[PDB]
Amino acid sequence: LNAKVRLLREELQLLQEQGSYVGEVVRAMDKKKVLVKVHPEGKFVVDVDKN
Amino acid sequence: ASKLPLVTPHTQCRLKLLKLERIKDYLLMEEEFIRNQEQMKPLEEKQEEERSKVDDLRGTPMSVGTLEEIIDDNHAIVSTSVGSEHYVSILSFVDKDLLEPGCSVLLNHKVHAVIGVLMDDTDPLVTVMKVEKAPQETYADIGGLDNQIQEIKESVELPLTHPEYYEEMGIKPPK
Repeated sequence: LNAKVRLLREELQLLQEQGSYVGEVVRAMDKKKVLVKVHPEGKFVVDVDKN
Repeated sequence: ASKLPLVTPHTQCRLKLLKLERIKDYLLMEEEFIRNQEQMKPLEEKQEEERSKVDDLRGTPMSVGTLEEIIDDNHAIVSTSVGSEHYVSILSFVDKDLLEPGCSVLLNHKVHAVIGVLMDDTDPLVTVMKVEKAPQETYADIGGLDNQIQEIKESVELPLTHPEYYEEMGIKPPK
C-alpha cells in the first residue's frame, strides 16, 4: 500500500514528461540508423539506442 | 576505377602496350609506397574519428527532403516533406555525382544543409519490360534459319563482342 501511495504521489511529475512519436520503420540501414516515416510528416534517419 | 584512357591507336599495337606498361608501373610504385606506409602506420585511428566528426556535423534527426534545383555552386533549394522550399548550403562531404533534381536528399534538422543522398527504387519500368532469360530455350531450339541468325548476330551481338572489327575500319554498326 505504501508503494501504491508513493507511485501515485510521484505520478504528477512522470505525467509532465513529453511523449514519443510513433513511426513506421522503412528499412534498417547503415551503422545503427533507421529510416522512419513519422505520420504525417516526412521520413528521417534516426539513431537507435543501446537496448 | 576512373583510370586513364590510353588513347593510343586503341587496337593491339606497340603504343597501346607502352601506354599500359606505364600505367601499370605507376600503379606498382603507388602500391609499394602505400604498403610501406600502412606497415609503418595503420592510420586506422586517423581515418576513423573523421566519421565521428562528420556524424557530429550531421545531427541524429537527419531529415529526408527532396532536392529541387542545384544552383550549380554548392547551394541548393531543398523541399521539406510538407511542401516548404528552403535554400540551403551543400556541405563538402556529399558525393556530388549523386545529386540531380528529384533526388531524396538528407538534410540537417536545424539547418537543412544538405548532408547526404539516398538510393531510389529501380522499377520505374525496368522490371516490367526486361525479359531476363527466355523460358522457351536458347539458340539450340531454333533451326533452319542459319543465315538470318547470322545477320542478327552480326547486327546486335558482334558489335558488343569484338568492337575492334568495326572500330578498325571506322564504320559504326547498323542502327
